[PDB]
Amino acid sequence: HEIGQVPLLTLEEEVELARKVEEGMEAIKKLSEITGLDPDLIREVVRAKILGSARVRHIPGLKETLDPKTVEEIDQKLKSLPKEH
Amino acid sequence: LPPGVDALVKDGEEVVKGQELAPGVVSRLDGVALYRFPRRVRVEYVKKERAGLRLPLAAWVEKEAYKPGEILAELPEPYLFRAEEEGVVELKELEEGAFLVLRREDEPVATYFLPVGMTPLVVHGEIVEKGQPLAEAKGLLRMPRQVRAAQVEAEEEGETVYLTLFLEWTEPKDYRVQPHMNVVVPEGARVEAGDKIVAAIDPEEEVIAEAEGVVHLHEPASILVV
DNA sequence: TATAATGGGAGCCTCTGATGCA
DNA sequence: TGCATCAGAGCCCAAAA
Repeated sequence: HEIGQVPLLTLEEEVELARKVEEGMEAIKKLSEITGLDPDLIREVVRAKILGSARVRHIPGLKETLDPKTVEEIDQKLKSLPKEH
Repeated sequence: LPPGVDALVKDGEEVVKGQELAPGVVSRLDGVALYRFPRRVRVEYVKKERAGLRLPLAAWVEKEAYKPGEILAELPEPYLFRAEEEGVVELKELEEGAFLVLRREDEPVATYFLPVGMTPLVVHGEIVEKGQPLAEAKGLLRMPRQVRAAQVEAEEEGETVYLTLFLEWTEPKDYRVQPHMNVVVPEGARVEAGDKIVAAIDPEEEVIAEAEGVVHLHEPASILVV
């Protein structure tokens, strides 16, 4: 029943989401370059803010323990970027 | 949205609950309507040129500029507007009204403007000689709805006026967007030559803006009311 | 690592106490 | 508030296998 509440994608919708997903990963790589920050660490911070405060946990690969303090700190470095960055 | 049916509301428009979005589609809630994947992008290109006209002096109303729809002249009797150059005719017809362009050795020698009430007596690519009638003007002739006149200069020779008009108008061009293409430009955007409008998988399938114009989105797959 | 694929599948007794109903 | 309905609780020993 829960599965049936998410409508199936149109070919357009399917291509759009896939397209946005690919573009987002390329952006995370780019954001890594600019900042000199771990691409995985950046990805978890980006992902943390989308999923919300609900899910926040330590990630086995991240070198630093991932908690609201660090994602705020790192998010603030991201919010310090120039418009084009 | 049923295939082919175009939306009533525009992208970004505040919408009340119950308002009709499409011929068969009615919105269930208030909020901002957003177009879901536009199938056809229409670009209105901005053109600013110089075109001439000659009218009986008694038939013409003196103005420094003419807004769309405004009466340019009223002719007591039918008038034959005649060519002032020899050339081959390039006929460019707008929504209403027409443009006529005389060219000889390539280089355009004349640009004439035929408002509404003036029926071209020539066809595209027709050879004309100085003095042969291009268009008939009967009754009241006025500016077309889609074309303006920013400046009007007038010289008087004999019983006629020759208007040198600085005209501004928009020419629509439609572009088709395929499921694998995404529109990278917002509704109402201002584009210069070279700016990309629609993007696609490969470079030869992209839509790049040819010149200055404004962008309008039509026939969306669905409308998302948020 | 790439045609497209998009919602499952089944079954054989009595007392006591809490729960859901005019 | 007093009655019905259902879920859950039990149902011999030892021997044997």
